[PDB]
Order: sequence, then structure tokens, then C-alpha cells
Amino acid sequence: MAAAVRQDLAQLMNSSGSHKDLAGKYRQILEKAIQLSGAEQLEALKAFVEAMVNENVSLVISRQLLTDFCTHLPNLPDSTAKEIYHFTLEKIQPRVISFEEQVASIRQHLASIYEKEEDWRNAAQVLVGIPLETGQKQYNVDYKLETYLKIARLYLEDDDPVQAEAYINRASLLQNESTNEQLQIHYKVCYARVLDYRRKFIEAAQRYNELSYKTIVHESERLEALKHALHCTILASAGQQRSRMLATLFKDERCQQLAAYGILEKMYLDR
Amino acid sequence: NVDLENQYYNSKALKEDDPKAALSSFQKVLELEGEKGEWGFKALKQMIKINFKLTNFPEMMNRYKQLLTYIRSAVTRNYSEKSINSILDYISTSKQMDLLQEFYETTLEALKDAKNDRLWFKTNTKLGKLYLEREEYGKLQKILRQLHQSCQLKKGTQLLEIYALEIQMYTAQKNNKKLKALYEQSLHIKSAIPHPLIMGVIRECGGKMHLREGEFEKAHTDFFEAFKNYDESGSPRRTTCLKYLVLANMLMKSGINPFDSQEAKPYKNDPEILAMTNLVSAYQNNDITEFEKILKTNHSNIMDDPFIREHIEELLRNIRTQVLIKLIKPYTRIHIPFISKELNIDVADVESL
Amino acid sequence: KKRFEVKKWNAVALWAWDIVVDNCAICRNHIMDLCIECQANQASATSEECTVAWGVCNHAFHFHCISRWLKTRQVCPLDNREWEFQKYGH
Amino acid sequence: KSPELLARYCDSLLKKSSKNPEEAELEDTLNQVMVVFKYIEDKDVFQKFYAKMLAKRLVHQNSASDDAEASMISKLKQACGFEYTSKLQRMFQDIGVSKDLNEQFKKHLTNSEPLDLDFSIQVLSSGSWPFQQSCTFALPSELERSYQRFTAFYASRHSGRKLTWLYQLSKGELVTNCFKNRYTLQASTFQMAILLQYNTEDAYTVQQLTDSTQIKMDILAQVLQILLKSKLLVLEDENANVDEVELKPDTLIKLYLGYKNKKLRVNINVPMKEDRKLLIQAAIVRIMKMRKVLKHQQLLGEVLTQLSSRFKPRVPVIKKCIDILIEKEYLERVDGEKDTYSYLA
Ligand SMILES: [Zn+2]
Ligand SMILES: [Zn+2]
Ligand SMILES: [Zn+2]
Repeated sequence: MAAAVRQDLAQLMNSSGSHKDLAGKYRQILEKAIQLSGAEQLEALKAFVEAMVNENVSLVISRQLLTDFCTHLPNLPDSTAKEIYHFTLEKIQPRVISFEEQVASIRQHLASIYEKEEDWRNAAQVLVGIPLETGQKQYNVDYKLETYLKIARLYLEDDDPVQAEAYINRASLLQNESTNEQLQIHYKVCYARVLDYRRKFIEAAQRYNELSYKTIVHESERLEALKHALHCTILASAGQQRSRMLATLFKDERCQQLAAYGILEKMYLDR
Repeated sequence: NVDLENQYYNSKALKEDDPKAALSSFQKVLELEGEKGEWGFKALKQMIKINFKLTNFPEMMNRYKQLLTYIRSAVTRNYSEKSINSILDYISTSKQMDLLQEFYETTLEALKDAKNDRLWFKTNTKLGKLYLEREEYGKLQKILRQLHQSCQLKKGTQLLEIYALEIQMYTAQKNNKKLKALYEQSLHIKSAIPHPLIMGVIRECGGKMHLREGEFEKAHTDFFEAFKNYDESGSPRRTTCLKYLVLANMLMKSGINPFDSQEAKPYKNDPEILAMTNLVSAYQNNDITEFEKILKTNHSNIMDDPFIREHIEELLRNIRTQVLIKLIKPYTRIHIPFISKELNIDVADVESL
Repeated sequence: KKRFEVKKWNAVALWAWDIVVDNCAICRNHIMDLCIECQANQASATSEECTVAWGVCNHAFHFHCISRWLKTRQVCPLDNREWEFQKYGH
Repeated sequence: KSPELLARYCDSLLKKSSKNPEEAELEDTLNQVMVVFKYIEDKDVFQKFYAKMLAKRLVHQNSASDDAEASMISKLKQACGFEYTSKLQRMFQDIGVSKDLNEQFKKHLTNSEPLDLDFSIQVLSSGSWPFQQSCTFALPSELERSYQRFTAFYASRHSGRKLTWLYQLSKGELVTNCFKNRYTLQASTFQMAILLQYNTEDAYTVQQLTDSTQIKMDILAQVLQILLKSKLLVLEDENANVDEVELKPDTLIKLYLGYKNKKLRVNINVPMKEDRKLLIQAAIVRIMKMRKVLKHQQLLGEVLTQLSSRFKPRVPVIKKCIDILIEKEYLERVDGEKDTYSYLA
């Protein structure tokens, strides 16, 4: 057993005084414990986050040390990162209001590695835990808008349209006063996908048609919007509304480039 | 003088679990208190509290008669009212009805001349509340007799408190006739500022009486007001006027989802109101298959109270009527047996409908 | 033990609804859309833009929906009381 | 200015002083105030400064005779109308609701693990009070647990409601265990946090306090100034006059161990401190010419459609515009309907 490091962790907590000089000493020890082969590496980091959330440590060096601790996790392999991320969230849970900033960054990191591993359900759940409304800190509007779109998109790929619609509803309250042009474009792409998933085909066709006229997006993305508009219009409910949209799509010159154009021209001529 | 504050603060600084030691230390306080001061009020409160812990019942009632001399002009009315409210509250948890009962009769003797109009009014109303929870309907009547000779406006707020008390009283007696008169008796007052729990009993009984009478457009707004006020202040009866609000909305020919307002949306997923929110979603966008299945599943949450089981026959007919109207819209000649299949009723009842 | 100990705290807070508004309870469409009637007829009027209208009860319907509803009835759809315009804008 | 003066009179009257007027004479002088009140031609402005005066009276629990407050608003409601006293009715009901809320919270505490401090909170309400969260603040480590506890109590009771705590208007009481004797001072949350920062060490620099409490510069400077006024924080140069001392983020301020104030109830929490109308009239007359007979609500909606897209006017201004245009005989009321206007040019 090699655990001759954990003893001085608690010893330094009960020192005469904690200052900036001692804070830099932890970097040297941490920089060598991280450079380790197996389970002996895990133990040092696990106790580091345990002995820091304690009340005995003042929340003036603890906050700085926690964000520095979390920033070294993306360099660590994700197999261990998943386990440690769950532990630190549980230990911060008793006192969350103090660390209302470190929690958000940790859950964003955890969700990023979950999505890359193709786990949409669990990645979405992690991002829900982030307090974006029921918190004392006022987040940036673009930050809340970006986070909501990620939750909605992950739910769409999970094939859970009911939950995705709820979070896209929260994201549509910030579009009107947001200033990020790219964020507005990104929202409408996700909103149109949500409508298509909810089998509201004619409404999604209108959104795709309008989105196809955006000069901001690339030419390749413009044709993708037109393709989705054509499929939704064909799949929509026949009537006065759908017939009017069918005429509009026929005028478009780019509609001839798709393999599903022959079906479009037959439904346009009441064939 | 500064010495008065220091003397009072020293006694509370010591836990002083040993009794009869602080009593000699309060004789100093009274001598030091020359004029009328707020510190004297606090001194009497603490010695009553300490003496009450180690029983010794004949002590508190003697100091209490001295205590009402402070409510006159020594301190404000908020402080004196809060002191009385706190003292009478936490002693009732220990049962000991006799000690509380002897206190009310003695306080009424001197308080009747110290603070006449408002403080006596609320103390009397609180006493009436005790009689209701112990179900002693043999002496509450004389209290309302006293309140009868109190108005003969500019006294609207006090009138609503007693009117709500009477409605809550006669409700347990199932006196529907007097409830209708009482509800109209409170409608004249329109310049009062009541607690948002008094305007949650006269309003609920207004919706209930409208339900029995046959009005469904007045019960909807009355039950919404009852739910709104019960939600702000209080708790238990909140998820009963919301269920009634839902029922009073489907009997009104529906339209507009009740669980779309800001107040009712959080409770749409409540385990107690899950039966009702499913009922509305089936009623609107009429479909019989889902509506009947909900009724069959829940015999423990819907067909229990008289207010839903009696009005379940007005429903299951409005939805069938609306299905019938929409179905026969495009047809010009349609078979009655075909209608029977689409309504899940026999041929004879379709002709009657 | 501790040098300074807190004994009493008298805080002040402000309660607000978590969701200010999420649906127009007349056309059942979302707040940011074109009020259903003005959705199917996608031509103009969107210039006026279906900016929401807040009543005294703070219920926030679409202006097109509430104005169309007010032509015959003078009661709010939800609370069934008198409707009075209080705010207009996003 | 006269309305303001009358309202400040009202403020004294109801607020609180060393002598409390009897309930009999308290309504007597209130009746005299209403005698002159109806003579006041303009009623809208009176509510403007009465709202903030009342809010400060109630949020600090400095009000006297809260029963008289209920009757005072009751007299006002029948004078001008519901709409004129709707906002003030919300303020009074919030105080009553939160007072009941505190009683239930205390009972909930006993059945679970008790707290370490006496906690009371006024919940107020959003949209009806002039207050707003304006100063960022870091919650002290000692006032967090109770915080969380109350949030739980406000999540089981009320669902779908979010609390926005206002540390600027929150006070408290702080005991001491290191002075010559046992003291009990009263201070705001900011002063409490600053004084609790010194719990583990002796001296801190100004920047070391700014980065630990996250209070903004101006409020932090004011709080340090008032704390220095109470001679609780002593600078290195005692002989320098405190008022003219220029504060920089380098002074090493230390807690005054030898504090020996005679009074044991030191209170350091002492308080500090036309063109559009023509446009609305033009819009109203144009709408009235276009629609010969209209209702009040439809006219308000049309005015909001045509004109509110520019500067978002206030509804009472539009109502006053309607009234003055009625006085100018530009549009007349129609008998048989209380709210109906006809464009009579
Ligand atoms: Zn709408
Ligand atoms: Zn529209
Ligand atoms: Zn309403």
C-alpha cells in the first residue's frame, strides 16, 4: 500500500494560516501524482476533492483551487474522468450555492464526453442539473440560449420529442433580444427539426423554406433546408394550405436538382 | 438610560437553568425602569417564559394582568400583538386545555378597556378558531352573538372575517340554505383589504353553491379566485379548488385549457390532480375511447365526492353531443346504427339523443 | 469557539414564476409564432407582428387572439374577469 | 411638491416614533388627511411616492400600527377606486402571507435537524415592489445552510416559484466571542460578511476583501466608511482623520481587538441617504375618426397597435388623454354603455 500523501492533506488544513504561498506548493505534488500508472493515481485525486469542500477551508482559495482542479480533467483519459466527475458533483451537492460556477463548468465537461461516446439520454440529464434559472447568479443570455439548444438537440437524437419541445420553448424566449446572429440561425434549425419530429409537417415546411433564403448559411446547407422543406410539404396534410406551398416550391429553380422533384411536379398538377 | 439595556441583556446572556435566581435580578429592572419603556415589556416577557418552563402555574397569570398595562401606550401595537400571538400559540401544542381556557376569560376582562376595537376583535376571532378544531359547537354561538352587535360602513375588513367564520361553521352543518344568504351578505363589501385566506372560503362556497344551483359560468371564476388565494397563503385546500375549477370549466362548455395559466401549470402533474388533467385533455379534442378509460380506471379519485359523481351525467353527454355534431357534418343521409358504433351506445339511446 | 458567530438573520426575497409564459391559451400555439390565423395566411400583418399583450392579471395572450376574442366577450379566457390591457411588447 | 409633503406627513403618522398615538386619534387625523385629499386635483402622482415610502416602511419592519395600514388603504380604495390602490394592496398582502409563512417554517424546523441561528424572511413579490436585485454579493459560509433549508421549504410548499434574494435590504444580528465582554451588534448582510471574513485571520487588505465578498466598488467603499465611523476597523495611522483618509486597495486593515464600547446593543446598520401626449392624442382622434363608435378596451388595443410600437406608452397616460379629449368635446360617451365612445368632432 502506497498512501503516504493523504496524511499531509488534512495536516495542512489545520495549519496556522493558509496563504497564496502554500497554494502554489500543491501544483508540484499534483503534477507528479497525475503522472502515475494505475489505481495509485486515482486515490490522490479522489481525496483531493473530498478534503477541499470541507467547511474548515475558507472559500477564498478553495474556489480558485477547484476550478484549477477541474481544468486538468480534459487532459486525463475519459474512462477515469467519468468516475471522478460523478464523485465531485455529489460532494459539492451539500453546499451548491457557494460553488454556483464550478458546478456549471463540470457538468458541461461531463456532457461533452458523454455525447462523444454516443449516450444522448445521460448527457441530456447532466445538462438539466445546471441551475440556469433557480440560481442566485445571473448567467449571460447567450449562455442560456446555447445550453438550451444543446439539451433540445440531445433529446431529439434520443427520440424524445416531448422533452425536446419543452426546452426549445425556453430557448425561444431569448431569441428576440439576443444579438448573436449565429445563435439565431442555430435556434431556427433546431426549432424546425422539433416541429418535424412532432409531425407538424406543414409548419416545419414554412420554417425550412424561410431558412433556405438565408444568405448567412453556406450553399450546401441552403440545399439541405430545401430538401427538408420538399419532404415535409409532400408528407403534410393535403388541403388549401399545402397546395399553396406546393406552388411556391415549384417556382424554385433549385428544386430540380433533387431526385424527389418528379414526385413534386405530379402533386403540383393534381396528378 | 443605557443601564436599562445592559441589565436586560445580561439576563438573556446567561442560560440560567437554575430557577428563582433571575427573580431577584428583575426587581432591579423594575426599580431601574422609571418611565414607560419598551425594555420593561421585554423583561416581563422573559420572566413569564422562564417561569412557564418549570410549571408553577399560579405565577404566569399574575404577571399577565400586569402585562396589558404595556399594550396601552408603552409599546407599539405590532409588538404587543406578536407577543400575545406567540404566547398563546406554542402552549396549545402541550394540550393543557384548562390552563389556556382560564387565560382567555381573564385577559378579556382587562383587554376590554385597554385596547377596545381591533386587538379584542382578533383575539376573539382566534378563540373561535379553537372552538372549531375541537368541534365544540355549543359555545361558538355566543361569540357570534357578541359580534352581531358590532357594526351598527368603513368596517369592511372586520365584517369579512366573521362572515368567513360563519360560512366555515355552517359548512360542517350542511346548511345550504344559510350558505346562499351568507355569500350574498359578503358581496356588498367592496373596500376591504383581507388576508388571502379569508377571501378563499367565501369564494369557494360561492363556487360550490353555484354548482348546486346550476350556474357553471359563475362557479368557474369563483373557484379560480378560491384556488388563487389558497395557493398564495396556506396549503392543504389548494388541490381541491383546482380540481373543482377544472370540473366547473368542463360544465361551462369548456374551451381554453385550465392548466395553461401560470398558477395552475405547476400543479398539472400533481399525483392527486393527474386524473383531472387527463380528463380535460380527453374532453377537449373530443374522443370517447380515452375519456371512458380514465373514468373506469379511477374509482378511488373521481366517483367519490358528491360534487363530481352527481355532475358526471351532465358530462359523458356534452362530449357525446359534440362528437355527434362533428360526425354528421359532411353526411346528408346517415344510418343510426352507424352512429351507435361511433358513440359506443345502443341504438335506442342514439334516437333519444 | 468561533471568533464571530451569527445569531439572527432577517432576509428579504422576491418570488417570481419560473415560466413567465409558454403558451397562448387561445390558439394553443407558442408565444413566438403567428397566432394560427396569421400563420396559415403567411402574407403580411406579421409586420404588425404578433407582439403579445399583457392584461392586468398578467396572462399574456397573442394580441391578435385577444383582440379577436374581445370582439364578442369582455372576459379573460382563464380567470373570467374583466380584461384590461396593461402592457404591450416583448 | 405639496402632494409629496402630505405623503411624508402620512409617512410619519404611520411609521413609528417614541410615542405611539392611540388608535382613536390615529384614525381621527387620517380622516382629516382624506378631507384635503379629495381637494387634490391630480391623484396619480400621490400613489407614485406613496409606494416607495410604504415599501421602505414595511420591508424593514419599521411600520407602526399595521392594523391602521389596512384601514388606511381601505379608505383609499373607496375614494379613487380599485385600480388606484391595486398595487398597494399587493404590498400589504405580501407582508401578511409571509408572516404566516414564517410560523409554518419554524414548525418544520423542529421536526428536522434544527438550524444554528434564528432565521426570518419576508418573501415579498415580483412585479409589485420597486425593489430589484442591483448589487452582486457572495453568500457567507455561515449563512448558506439555513439558506438552502428555506429553499427546500419553499419548494415543497410552492412549486414553480423561484426566489431572488435581496441581500441589499437584509439585516441581521451578530454576536461576538473575542471582545472584552459578550456583545451583540446589528448590521446588514454586507457588514456581517465583512466582519465574518476576519474570523480566521487578523488583518486583510482592501483587495483581499473585495475579491472575497464580490461586492461592487461603491457599496463596498461606503460600507467600509461607515464601519470605520463605528471605530470597529482601525487603520495603522490612528491620528489621521477618518473622513479625509483616501482608501486604496493596499491598506492592511485589522480587527480592533481592544474594542471597549460601553453599550452592548451597538447598531451600526443605520440607514443612509409632453411631446408624447400630443402623439397619443393624435392617435386617439385618428382611431376615433376611422371607427365611429368604439369601446374603451378596443380603443386601448387600437392605440397600442398603432402607436405603442414606438415608445410603449403607459395605460394611465392614455386614459388621461381620453379624459382630456372628452373635455375638449372631441369624442363623447354614449348612454346605455359605460365604456363607449363616439367621435363627435
Ligand atoms: Zn394565440
Ligand atoms: Zn398574427
Ligand atoms: Zn385573466
